[PDB]
Amino acid sequence: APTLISLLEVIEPEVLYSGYDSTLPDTSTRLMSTLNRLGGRQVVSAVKWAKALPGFRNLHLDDQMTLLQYSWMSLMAFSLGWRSYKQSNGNMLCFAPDLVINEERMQLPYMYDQCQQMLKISSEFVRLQVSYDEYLCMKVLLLLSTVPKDGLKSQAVFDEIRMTYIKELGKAIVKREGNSSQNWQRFYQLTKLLDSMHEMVGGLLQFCFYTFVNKSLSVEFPEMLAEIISNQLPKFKAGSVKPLLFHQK
Amino acid sequence: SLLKKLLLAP
Ligand SMILES: C[C@]12C=CC(=O)C=C1CC[C@@H]1[C@@H]2[C@@H](O)C[C@@]2(C)[C@H]1CC[C@]2(O)C(=O)CO
Repeated sequence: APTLISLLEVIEPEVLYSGYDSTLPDTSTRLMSTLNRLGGRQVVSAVKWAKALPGFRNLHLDDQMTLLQYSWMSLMAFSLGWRSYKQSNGNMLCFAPDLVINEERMQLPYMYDQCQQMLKISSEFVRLQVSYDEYLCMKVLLLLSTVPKDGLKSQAVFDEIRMTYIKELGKAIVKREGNSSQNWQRFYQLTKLLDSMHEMVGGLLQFCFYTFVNKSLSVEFPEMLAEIISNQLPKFKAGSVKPLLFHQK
Repeated sequence: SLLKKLLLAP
């Protein structure tokens, strides 16, 4: 009998290549535009993943769009943290197999601070020694952890899906452990990490919003990312969105 | 909408 976790493993997309061009000397604008082109393709991959995620299709189409538009940066930064953890133990930002940022390219304008923020996310995977299955369940919960303050169209369906994957995270914890000496402590630590992701990616999202709206900086965005940000941005800046937290603020 | 198109596509 197939398990939900076994299905999360098989639907996880393969990692994308950048195609970045060595030949041009690096500039902050060129690098950020290259990263946004990669991000747009990773978001397309994430939409295909969400369509395959058991239960997601049960949601009203408008809620499917809301959840992807609200959570895309959390999904992308979490997966970047995982790749950087597995490929470098959190020492380098492993955007793609052909695009690694190490401390010496972080020195371009605007790159250092955002790169430190991305590395902190990877540093949490190292600190907690997160297992693949724990990561996969947590990543689903990120898709389900930012919602409109005034609710979703299919709220009861959403509540069912979210509780289902909360229990799946518990199952992933029990599989990681040899027995149960610290299953609650582990669940506490991982839900504290999920809660912290809202703040840990907030600076990335605000910088994304600035580079999107400030045409002066000449940072390019691909079409589907631009459409998503143009919808997400007014809702976030107006304070009409809320995180679903496990623990008291 | 590109996102909507993708969600509806096979
Ligand atoms: C999704 C993305 C691309 C590929 C990847 O593996 C992970 C992520 C997370 C961080 C994103 C990044 C790019 O899109 C560029 C972004 C938005 C960046 C945060 C600030 C940023 O550098 C920027 O705002 C440049 O305009």
